[PDB]
Amino acid sequence: GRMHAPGKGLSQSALPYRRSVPTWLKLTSDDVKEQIYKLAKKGLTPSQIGVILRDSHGVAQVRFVTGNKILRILKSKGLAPDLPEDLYHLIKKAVAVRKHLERNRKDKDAKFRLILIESRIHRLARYYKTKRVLPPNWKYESSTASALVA
Amino acid sequence: GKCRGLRTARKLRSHRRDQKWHDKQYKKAHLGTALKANPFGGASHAKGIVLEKVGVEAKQPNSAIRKCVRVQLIKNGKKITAFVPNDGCLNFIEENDEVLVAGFGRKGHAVGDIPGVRFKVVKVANVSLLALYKGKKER
Amino acid sequence: VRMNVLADALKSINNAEKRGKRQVLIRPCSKVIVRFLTVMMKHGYIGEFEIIDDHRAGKIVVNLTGRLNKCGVISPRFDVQLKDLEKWQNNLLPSRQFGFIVLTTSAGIMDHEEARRKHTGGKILGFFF
Amino acid sequence: MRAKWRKKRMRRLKRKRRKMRQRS
Amino acid sequence: TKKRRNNGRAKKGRGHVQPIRCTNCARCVPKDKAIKKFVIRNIVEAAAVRDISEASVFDAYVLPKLYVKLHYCVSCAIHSKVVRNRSREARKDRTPPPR
RNA sequence: GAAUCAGGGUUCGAUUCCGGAGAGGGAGCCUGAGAAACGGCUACCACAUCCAAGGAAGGCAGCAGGCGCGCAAAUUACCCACUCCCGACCCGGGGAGGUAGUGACGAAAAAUAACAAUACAGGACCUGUAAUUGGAAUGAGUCCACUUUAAAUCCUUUAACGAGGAUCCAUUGGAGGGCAAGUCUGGUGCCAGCAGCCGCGGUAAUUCCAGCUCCAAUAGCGUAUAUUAAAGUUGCUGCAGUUAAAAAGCUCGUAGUUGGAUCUUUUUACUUUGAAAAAAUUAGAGUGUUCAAAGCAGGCCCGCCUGGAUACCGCAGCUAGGAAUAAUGGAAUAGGACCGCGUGAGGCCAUGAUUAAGAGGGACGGCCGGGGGCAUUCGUAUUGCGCCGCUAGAGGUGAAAUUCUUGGACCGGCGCAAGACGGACCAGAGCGAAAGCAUUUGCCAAGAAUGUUUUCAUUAAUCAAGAACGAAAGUCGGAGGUUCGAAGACGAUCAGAUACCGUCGUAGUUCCGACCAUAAACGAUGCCGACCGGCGAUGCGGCGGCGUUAUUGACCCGCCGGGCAGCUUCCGGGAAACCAAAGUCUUUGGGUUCCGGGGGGAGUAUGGUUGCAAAGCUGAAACUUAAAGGAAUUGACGGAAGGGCACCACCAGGAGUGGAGCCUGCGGCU
RNA sequence: UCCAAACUAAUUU
Ligand SMILES: [Mg+2]
Ligand SMILES: [Mg+2]
Ligand SMILES: [Mg+2]
Ligand SMILES: [Mg+2]
Ligand SMILES: [Mg+2]
Ligand SMILES: [Mg+2]
Ligand SMILES: [Mg+2]
Ligand SMILES: [Mg+2]
Ligand SMILES: [Mg+2]
Ligand SMILES: [Mg+2]
Ligand SMILES: [Mg+2]
Ligand SMILES: [Mg+2]
Ligand SMILES: [Mg+2]
Ligand SMILES: [Mg+2]
Ligand SMILES: [Mg+2]
Ligand SMILES: [Mg+2]
Ligand SMILES: [Mg+2]
Ligand SMILES: [Mg+2]
Ligand SMILES: [Mg+2]
Ligand SMILES: [Mg+2]
Ligand SMILES: [Mg+2]
Ligand SMILES: [Mg+2]
Ligand SMILES: [Mg+2]
Ligand SMILES: [Mg+2]
Ligand SMILES: [Mg+2]
Ligand SMILES: [Mg+2]
Ligand SMILES: [Zn+2]
Repeated sequence: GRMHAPGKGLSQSALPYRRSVPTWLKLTSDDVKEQIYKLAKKGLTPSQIGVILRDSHGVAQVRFVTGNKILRILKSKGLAPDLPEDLYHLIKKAVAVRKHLERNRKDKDAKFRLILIESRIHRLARYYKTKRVLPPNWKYESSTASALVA
Repeated sequence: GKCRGLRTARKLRSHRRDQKWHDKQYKKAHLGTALKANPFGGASHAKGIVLEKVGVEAKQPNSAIRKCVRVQLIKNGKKITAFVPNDGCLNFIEENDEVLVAGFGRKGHAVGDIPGVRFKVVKVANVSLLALYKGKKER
Repeated sequence: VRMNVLADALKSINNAEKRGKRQVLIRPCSKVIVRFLTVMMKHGYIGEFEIIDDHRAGKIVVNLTGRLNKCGVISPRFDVQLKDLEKWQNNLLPSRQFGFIVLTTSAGIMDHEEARRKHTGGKILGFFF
Repeated sequence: MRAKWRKKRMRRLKRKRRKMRQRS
Repeated sequence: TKKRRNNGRAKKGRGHVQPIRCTNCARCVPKDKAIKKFVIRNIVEAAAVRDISEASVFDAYVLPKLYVKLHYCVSCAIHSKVVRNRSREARKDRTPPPR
């Protein structure tokens, strides 16, 4: 089930069996990598790069055309973000609740959800620190985090 | 349910050692409070001095007068009550008479219809009370 | 969550056996299950089983003959020496005449009669009879 | 005796014991 | 032991329903527990309808109704004989009595 | 090691072997190879011994012995002969040790009769019963001698005697049930007494006290207490936790525990083997101690032959095989392998990144919801108030009264004010972690589910310590106070009524800011995961499909997924009530947290801790008790509901009785 | 929806 909800909802994607590139896709591996280089210059995270390529170019999976995941392509050229995108969005969410909680401090529900969101931050930074993605001295301070996102 | 994993021996051994205290036979044989409270002090028998002949009324529906003696022990000075088992064996005992008492069957619990009495007299002035009863010996 | 794939495989074979069904899906296929079913199949309790490959942990369709009483797993996989094996025999098996304790020894996944012949111990996976 | 009120009597008694030991 | 599968009330997916007051004695009852009785009793008492209609200044005047939604606690609904006790198998029956 | 023991275990080990320690308490030392020695000194403390009072000597937890303590434990015996030790030693010494005594601690063996003939009984020639009879056999005991041994004693051997009531005498517990064995007789009369437990005894006791019989085990057998099995009543194997004892109010969360699939079909764990492991004990081999417990002996005609086995010995450490399972490690800023060649210039590697979980996190999409916070708007009602109208009652109850009213109550009309509350719609419907959540609109942040050929790639599951939230009541500050209303005051009712009912009415109920941390905080049911019957609905999202209807919605028919539920079922389960989970449990093991152990005492006492307080958390014991309890069944009863009936019931009545005198019956008095 | 409390120590199936 869900990590901090009592939801058991299934609802995910389902990749097809054959991982061969379709014949109607007349688009080489370099022309996709150059395409990914420009979309990442516009500040797009690798999740929403694959949405653009799927919806407008017929590239259902980048790693079947090019052989590489999108984040491996960006790290090979220096277009990678410093924080991972999923950690970035948990920190960006924890700022908007804590800014909301400055003014609405009787909102005990938001105080509860901020504990759940920040518990996910520390479970997620534990993972990227043992995989040597973040430096080992990296802490999450609530008072300094607002400058890191947006 | 219970943890089954291969490294859970400490969780299982310590949980067991804590849950042993919740039954009566382990608790009284390992606190030492009940060992402090019986007047035998962990022994099977004790010699005492008869202070007084006392009559104890039987618990209902029984309606008799159970003949007992009020005995002060020699070992530790604790005063107890001991039953005198047989038809008319109170007449063999006097006061200031040195008896031997034993337990009465239920390992410290009260027995039968005698309230609050858990001992019985065995020997009366170094002579067994079963021999005074059957006429084997004399005072 | 799912900690043990072999347990969910054998519980689903056991439930479909007493419902009297002929076939049963076994979700994720590991290679330990496949080596477990062959030991059940060489001694003849199950029919031929089809393994389905779907580019992840696959599925197995198993034909049931109607012969199985109880396929069980043992958790954890206790290490078993040959000294202690006969004490597992009269705790798991209904008789000394039939039934098998499945071991995983260094020479492969074996039933208990084969491990006496090969003179080796191993960890216990489960049993069936 | 309703055990709700057997608790209430056992409060008022424990109430009373606390101020016996306070004054000593 | 448990007497009814729901606990005499219709609370399934929630924790707390708001209470109402019994219209016969003003006991606080939860809203789903209370014996609801919607009455559309006429205001005329049809023994009297042929006297009110002959004395009207109209000819085709349909007499109005009276729309009272009554609530009851379990104590008052039994005493007023709105409900009754039923047999053990006859409790498992939710169809209302016929008209 | 010992007792118990199916497998696991539980308890014990002062105690003859190994190791340690101490010689009344401590401390300090001499000598010596070796001592912080005590059958060596030196102090001081404790105790104690002689004394001419000046002094001197002490250490049995060595063998004996005595006192004391106690439920509780032996002779001030003989000997170096055996075993060994020490010395200058073939010679000496040994309370080490050996041998006797005391020894129902216990263990092994084993008498208290056998036979025959009668008298009888039986059975289909065999057997049984006898205070009948018969001489046959022996030990117990007495007792010479040998033997035994250091000298003895005992056993073994053999003379002499030694049995008829073979008096050369078998006890200990029982006889209602558990539980083998009497409705025998006499006494006692809820007394004396028995009885582990249920029980028995108040005048015919199957239970007491006795006699007779009978039973059990027998030279042994009761009784007390520790303890093991029984006990799957501590549950690793193997227990429970809806209602019987019990799942924390809810969620987060670190330790801990546990972790998806994937490849040949580096360090460990594991498995196998080898060593090295004190004997005794245990298992066990061999062997006629007369048997057996034992013992390590023995056996075969000058001597000969032959044993004094083997196993087992958790774990840890060591050793060599095995490589499934389980961890773990190599090349991603190449700082990488591999070959060559001058810290350079190279080749070369198929050069090097498993998959994308009906695990999870994150993005995205259109939604959806009494979720949350802030502000705003509205609705009648209630209470108050003004003013007007007409009036004599109004209110309240089972009935009343307190109360309010010609000074105008109540009722009507218009208007104002304030404070609460959000009806009907409103459901076995929604949302939320739970508590909980409902007028309109705006703002703020959140979130589930669905959709997805996006992204990351195991990031997960459960969780001591810790943390956030947590109705009501209560607490402390402000504000406000309409209704209601603990406490309080009255009116009734009542035997009483400091209650129920009525009339008033404080705190409280309302909001803002702090506390408090408990509820039948309940589905009395932990969470995550898998599988296992149907069926009709419902809510949200998606998808598909005839046709209606409006200018993408509304209906209609299905499908998919999450959700709240229902019906139904011999899935199975359960003590059942019942549950599609409380199923997949003796065919017992998916992961993991909390927690129960007969009822009471008692969630009390104390201690710690938290709090302003109220209190919360943690949490005993003594003592007491043979049941307390759960589910279901049949009755009985109900100031429970349905039906139906009766002048031993009523209604409508009649005659009466109850009052009077008398008759007669009962109590009482006499 | 007027009031409506109590029940040998004297035991034997
Ligand atoms: Mg969680
Ligand atoms: Mg509630
Ligand atoms: Mg010493
Ligand atoms: Mg001494
Ligand atoms: Mg010394
Ligand atoms: Mg000495
Ligand atoms: Mg003794
Ligand atoms: Mg014996
Ligand atoms: Mg004799
Ligand atoms: Mg008996
Ligand atoms: Mg036991
Ligand atoms: Mg057992
Ligand atoms: Mg139990
Ligand atoms: Mg309970
Ligand atoms: Mg709960
Ligand atoms: Mg695995
Ligand atoms: Mg409304
Ligand atoms: Mg905690
Ligand atoms: Mg509150
Ligand atoms: Mg206040
Ligand atoms: Mg009142
Ligand atoms: Mg309050
Ligand atoms: Mg509680
Ligand atoms: Mg259960
Ligand atoms: Mg079980
Ligand atoms: Mg208890
Ligand atoms: Zn009511």
